[PDB]
Amino acid sequence: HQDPWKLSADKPDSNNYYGETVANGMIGIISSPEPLKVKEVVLAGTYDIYKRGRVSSFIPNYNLLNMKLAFNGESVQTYNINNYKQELDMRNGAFTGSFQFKDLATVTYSYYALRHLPHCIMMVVNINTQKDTEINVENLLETPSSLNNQQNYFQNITNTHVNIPLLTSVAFTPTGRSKIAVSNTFLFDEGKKLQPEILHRMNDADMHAMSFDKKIKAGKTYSFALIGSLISSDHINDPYNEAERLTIYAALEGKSRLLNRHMQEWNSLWQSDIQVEGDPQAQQDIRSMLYHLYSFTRKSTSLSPSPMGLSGLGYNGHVFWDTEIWMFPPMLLLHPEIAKSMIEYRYQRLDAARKKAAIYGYDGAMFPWESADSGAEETPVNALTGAFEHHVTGDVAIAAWQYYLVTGDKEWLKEKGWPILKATAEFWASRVEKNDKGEYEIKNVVAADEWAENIDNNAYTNGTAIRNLQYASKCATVLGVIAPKEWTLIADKILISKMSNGVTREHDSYTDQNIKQADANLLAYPLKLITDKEQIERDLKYYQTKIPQSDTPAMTQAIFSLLYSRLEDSDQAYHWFKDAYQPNLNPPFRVISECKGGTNPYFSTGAGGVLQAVIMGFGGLDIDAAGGIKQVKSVLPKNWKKLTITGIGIEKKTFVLTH
Amino acid sequence: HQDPWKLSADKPDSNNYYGETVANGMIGIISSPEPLKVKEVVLAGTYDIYKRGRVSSFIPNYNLLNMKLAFNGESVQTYNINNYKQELDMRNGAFTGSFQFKDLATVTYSYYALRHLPHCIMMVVNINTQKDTEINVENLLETPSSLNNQQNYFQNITNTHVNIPLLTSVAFTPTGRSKIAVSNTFLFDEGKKLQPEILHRMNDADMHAMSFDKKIKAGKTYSFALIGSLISSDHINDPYNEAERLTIYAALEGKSRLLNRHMQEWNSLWQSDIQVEGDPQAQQDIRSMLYHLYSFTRKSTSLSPSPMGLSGLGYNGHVFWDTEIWMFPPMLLLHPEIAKSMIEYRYQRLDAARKKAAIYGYDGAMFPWESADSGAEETPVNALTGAFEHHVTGDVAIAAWQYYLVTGDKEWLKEKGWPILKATAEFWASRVEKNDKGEYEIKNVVAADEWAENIDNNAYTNGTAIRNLQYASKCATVLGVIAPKEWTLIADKILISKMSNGVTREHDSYTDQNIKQADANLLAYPLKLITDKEQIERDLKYYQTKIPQSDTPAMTQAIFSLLYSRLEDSDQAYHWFKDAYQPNLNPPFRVISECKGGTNPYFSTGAGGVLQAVIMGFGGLDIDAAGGIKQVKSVLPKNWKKLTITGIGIEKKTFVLTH
Ligand SMILES: OC[C@H]1O[C@H](OC[C@H]2O[C@@H](O)[C@H](O)[C@@H](O)[C@@H]2O)[C@H](O)[C@@H](O)[C@@H]1O
Ligand SMILES: OC[C@H]1O[C@H](OC[C@H]2O[C@@H](O)[C@H](O)[C@@H](O)[C@@H]2O)[C@H](O)[C@@H](O)[C@@H]1O
Repeated sequence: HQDPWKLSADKPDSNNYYGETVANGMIGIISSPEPLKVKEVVLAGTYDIYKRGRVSSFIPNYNLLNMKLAFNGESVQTYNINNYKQELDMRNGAFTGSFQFKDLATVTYSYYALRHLPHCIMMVVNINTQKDTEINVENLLETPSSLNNQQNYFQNITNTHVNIPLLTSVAFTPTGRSKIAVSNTFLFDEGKKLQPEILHRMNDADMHAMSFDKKIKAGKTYSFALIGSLISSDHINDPYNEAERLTIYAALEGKSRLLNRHMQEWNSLWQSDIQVEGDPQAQQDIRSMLYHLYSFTRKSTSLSPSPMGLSGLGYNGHVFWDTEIWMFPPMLLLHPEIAKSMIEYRYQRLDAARKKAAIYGYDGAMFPWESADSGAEETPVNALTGAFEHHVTGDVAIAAWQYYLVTGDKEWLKEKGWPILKATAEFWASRVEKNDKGEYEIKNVVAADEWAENIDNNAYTNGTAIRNLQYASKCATVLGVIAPKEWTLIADKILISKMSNGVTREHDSYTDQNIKQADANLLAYPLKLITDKEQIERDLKYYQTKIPQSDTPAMTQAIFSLLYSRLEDSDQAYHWFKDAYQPNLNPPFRVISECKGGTNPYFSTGAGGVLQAVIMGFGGLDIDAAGGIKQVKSVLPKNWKKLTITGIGIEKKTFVLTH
Repeated sequence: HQDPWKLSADKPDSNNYYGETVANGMIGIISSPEPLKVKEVVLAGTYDIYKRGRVSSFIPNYNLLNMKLAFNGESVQTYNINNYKQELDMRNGAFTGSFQFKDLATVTYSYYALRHLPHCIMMVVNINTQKDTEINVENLLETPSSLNNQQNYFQNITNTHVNIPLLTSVAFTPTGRSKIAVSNTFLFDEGKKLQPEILHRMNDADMHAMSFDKKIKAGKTYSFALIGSLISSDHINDPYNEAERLTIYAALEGKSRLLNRHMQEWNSLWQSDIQVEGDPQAQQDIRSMLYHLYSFTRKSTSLSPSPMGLSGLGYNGHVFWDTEIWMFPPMLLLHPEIAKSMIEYRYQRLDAARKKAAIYGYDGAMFPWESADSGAEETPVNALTGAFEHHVTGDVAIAAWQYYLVTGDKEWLKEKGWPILKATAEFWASRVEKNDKGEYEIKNVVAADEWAENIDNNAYTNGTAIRNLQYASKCATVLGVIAPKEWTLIADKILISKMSNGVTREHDSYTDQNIKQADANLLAYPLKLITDKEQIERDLKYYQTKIPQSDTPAMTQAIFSLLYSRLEDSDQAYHWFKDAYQPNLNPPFRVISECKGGTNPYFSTGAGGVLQAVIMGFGGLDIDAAGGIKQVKSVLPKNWKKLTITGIGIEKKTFVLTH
């Protein structure tokens, strides 16, 4: 079960099953233990009021691939199939199931979120017969209870060469904010005269279906595909006509062309890769972490991943600093154009951040704790993070500057980076208060350690303000512009304190409390305000005892690991690398939950930090404060014989580490 | 677990659990295996387009009892309770759960669909603690995905003596056809000054909650109740205000008064009962059947039960001949005022039946195959029973005449019976076709055996037409009005044909096909057109093996039982009695599914049938064609020592049978 490219499950157990996702950064499809079904489908960029939090959310969408298959009268179910297996090929995001039906046929089905066509999905079904049999195939378009005012359509698009049957639905998100259209068709190899007639049934208020029968003789293979397109008014003004147009298009491109395009784009993604010799389980795990970040992001866009990417409704689909600090750094090293999309998401919401700042009495741009379509604040109001966790504004500025450092694109710095850095720094200049002693303070925040609420001088928050003001000043110099001299004066006197045991104090009320996740330790990495190895070690040893086993998210141990690799302590780095995700795993695909023993995968934020422990920690790779990627001292786990990181930085460098 | 009054389950197993229902003929609440939750709630009379069949349906409603209980911050879960038991007390429809929380406290909760107040529910909670502790109690009002455009309110109703905190939700059925209001409050014993402060949270789009803490001292019992009122625009013009009014009212009546009234009404229902000696399983099973009918009906109304009563969304809540022929006859004998509501339902829908006949080119009234709010046809269009299964009209007439036979109420005959009998006979007079031989045919129907579709001269349909015409004529005689002599001429010449072996032919195309359910046999009972014992017997011998084991509903073997009891064949009567329901049971409460090994309880139609096998078969009780209840020869199961039937007919007779 440790193939380095594939995740395998024999005989799915529906009582203990967490499905895996295929996605193209726009549509995610989460697997079902049941054959020829999907559990959930999510469309990026489509938000409406729905359940959790009383604020916008991703919306469960059409399970557009759901199919029912019958042989010689008899419905294929979990209960009457044998040798059933599922597999995720991470090389191309193919999810495959396969089974035997009695004495009649082997069935294999593979589905894909087509990597070049953001709104298109394809399933390919192969029937190999051991006896003569007749199949009945049905594709169902059930309108999920999250949508309303559905309409169920069917038509034939024809010319002399083709008969393309379209099963279409149109419906609305709960408040009517977004109109969703889905349109499906079957592709056959045999051509218009010989293809099965397609029947259409509309027997329920919330479900219609298209269906056909086909006689297959013993010893033959019969194939067909299902193509579906899924789009909304958030993506295009006329989703109904756009859905049908895209499914027509894809049908006339055909399976072969579509898959070849899919494959070419996946191949390009895997040109940046991490290879580990001597530890197959690590190898597979790290490939799964890469796979998920590649599936949940998309070059050449303004999309940014939620903490759970497209694996479901985790955190409502909202964007957090989980992007900037956790998922963004490994992507920026491996595929900068992905990082470009993530920061583009913020650039386009700068005006919304300006608006927040004005509503809360500050200058500049105040990015929201949680962000969705507009870029306004979308945190549930019962969570004090929304009003008071303010580091996110500095987190956005850090990643913007980092983009510049790694790409050296001064054209992007002038047009997009500087507007961000300038406005965020104007926010911090307005956010601080000078005291009698000439120090600057930032009072009344929720810490990165979110258990500490309405406290003063949070170490991490204070550190991001310092960085934000310093990077905006560095950027003004790059661009030949005059920065407010106040920005450096402030950065230099923002308070960061130590306790009497010589440990960095997390906040002004901090003595010895348990903490939710890493905060003071983040000044060592990523912020690198603390670079004295003794201080790093003092702070590690103190805080590593303060994280409880329960209810603490995977935004911690990866950092411990990373700093221990930078201090060249192999055993401890490897201990914290495993502890970061292994306690969080869900069967049968080793997906990652947010917290230890949790049941809410897939926490791509978690994957993002572990990838940093691997690349920046074991690989010793580092964004150089002066430009590009450098390599610092590192160690490997004892049992890893070789680590190979490919496609790094704009020179696409390969790094090989050994003992 | 064979208490004759109580159904009981130890340690509910959620992987194999079919909940039991409490109901007052208006609201039904179906149990959850989870402590202090309910699975589903259904309000009678509220219909909208929703899922199955693309036609009107009962809607899942607010799970208004749902409660969360914590002890010093620790919520109750499966893994921290023990000695968890559930019980349904059939004497008063009380559903009770009980459990122990760790070794700290014991908890019981009993809930009720209050019998006298159709729109009000009550749950009483009792907590006995060993040590000092603090409880947190939350009542959650989650808007189900079946409803839309919800609003979540909370307010305090006060005077010098009380503070009634109301948690209210108002929402709409899928098309906006019905507006639903729910309003809950907590009742305390301790009085306004000492009662807990109630907090309100609205943290989700689709859920709000009211909560309180309370300190309980070591060795003391703390008791509180939750009252809920659930009502719609189908029942009142202003449900929002009526729901709050009703809960205020119930709150100031108080628990004690509310339960006393409930008990009195249940006590009356059980004045008609069936007692079996020598077979405890039978006794419990039969009580369960009576309980479900009593719970799923209501005297002094125009309500009629669906095939699944208020147990869920079975057959979309629609009314079928399952009332008139299956549920109605035991209710007529035991509690005629329940039968009076069932036929009232048809009386107030006579104009819609006249409209149906006109639209399908017939005279008089043509009752729909499936009925709901208006009395128009509600059968899903994909089912040819809607257009072609016409015997329903004669089934309505039969029940209307029986009502008169049993009660002797000639004032009702004039006002309500005769309108029905006259219009329904006018239908049949227009529905027959005379042939060259002077016989009357009824062509192109779906048979009671619904596997026979678009066939001629169905036995059961033809018999219901004869009976309809005869009984209309007799009604005319009683009332002194002139009936068409054609009714009698047509009745006496409607075709009922024999095969060469002398067996009643099901329809003109019938030879030896398997059949879905009893049809020719129904001519013996209930119609009594076949009285000759050798004919009854030859029809039984031919047809009894024609019903397959699978996918055949519980509308067959109860009739075989009854007929064998009338033929004085104890072994066969008892064989069919058990076969009618025991292969259809689901755990842990022995609820009845529609079919053998099915999974869609509670099929109240199948219970009605069995209750006829017991009352009319084993008890020998019969509606006398001349008026009243008579008794014919019968036999008991060998192992039954005594069968006692109480509350029969308008004189409330007790029948006792022994070997
Ligand atoms: O989506 C809202 C909010 O959810 C998570 O936080 C909930 C509360 O958790 C506690 O740990 C913390 O003490 C509070 O400050 C939080 O409101 C999430 O961690 C948070 O980032 C989200 O905004
Ligand atoms: O509510 C619709 C319909 O449901 C059930 O019938 C479905 C089909 O069942 C077959 O067995 C039969 O041959 C057909 O005539 C039916 O349409 C139900 O039995 C029926 O009464 C309902 O009207």
